[PDB]
Amino acid sequence: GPVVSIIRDDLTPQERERLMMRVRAALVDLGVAVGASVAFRQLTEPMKSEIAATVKKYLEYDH
Amino acid sequence: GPVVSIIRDDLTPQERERLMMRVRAALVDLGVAVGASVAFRQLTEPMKSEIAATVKKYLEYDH
Amino acid sequence: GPVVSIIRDDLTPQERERLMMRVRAALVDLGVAVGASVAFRQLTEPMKSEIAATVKKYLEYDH
Amino acid sequence: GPVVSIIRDDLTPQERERLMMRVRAALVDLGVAVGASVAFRQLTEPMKSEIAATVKKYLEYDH
Repeated sequence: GPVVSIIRDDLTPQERERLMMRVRAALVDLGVAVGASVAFRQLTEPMKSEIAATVKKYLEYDH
Repeated sequence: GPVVSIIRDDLTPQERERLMMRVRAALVDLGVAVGASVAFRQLTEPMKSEIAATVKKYLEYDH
Repeated sequence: GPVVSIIRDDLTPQERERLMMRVRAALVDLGVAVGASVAFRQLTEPMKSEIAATVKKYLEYDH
Repeated sequence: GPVVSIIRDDLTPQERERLMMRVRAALVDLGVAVGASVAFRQLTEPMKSEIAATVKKYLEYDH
């Protein structure tokens, strides 16, 4: 029953690639914004640490 | 000499806020993309570590 | 013959798959949006219940 | 002052509204797709239950 599989099946290769491409695009955009900030010397070390900790919290990366 | 100051002076409060708002916007977008990925269980621990390391490299955050 | 069947016949496998793919695509998009919301801690328990009840109402799922 | 707050502060009203609008838009799209499916009598009771359970799982709604 193909129709049941359409509702039930885990993410397809194309769907998984789409989700990961959104992560990649956000990472590129963050590098662009941070690259400009760092060039204008706008991020102190505590500010860098807070950005890094925010991202680790998003990732549920417990380090 | 106001005209000279317009070329020479360091970033104004408004310019600094604009640069930092772009960082914030990219951080929100990354949280949105990562939030969706983590919900679909798409990020393994090594993939999380690589994303975190990429951001630290952008930040020139040597930890 | 054939021309009458083209108007009268029930949905073909291809047409049924197209309809169910649109349901799947909307479910993925809802998981993406909800995944981001839940990551930013934006949905309280009553809000979750209201979203679930909305979907059950769409489905005509009387539970 | 301000620049630190731009990195640190919790989501603003505008940002919260944008996140919730994406949930609303996905819910409308799911109602559109399900509305078409139900009209063509394409969802059995078990299929409805599976869609509802998928959404509750997204929501982390433990009912």
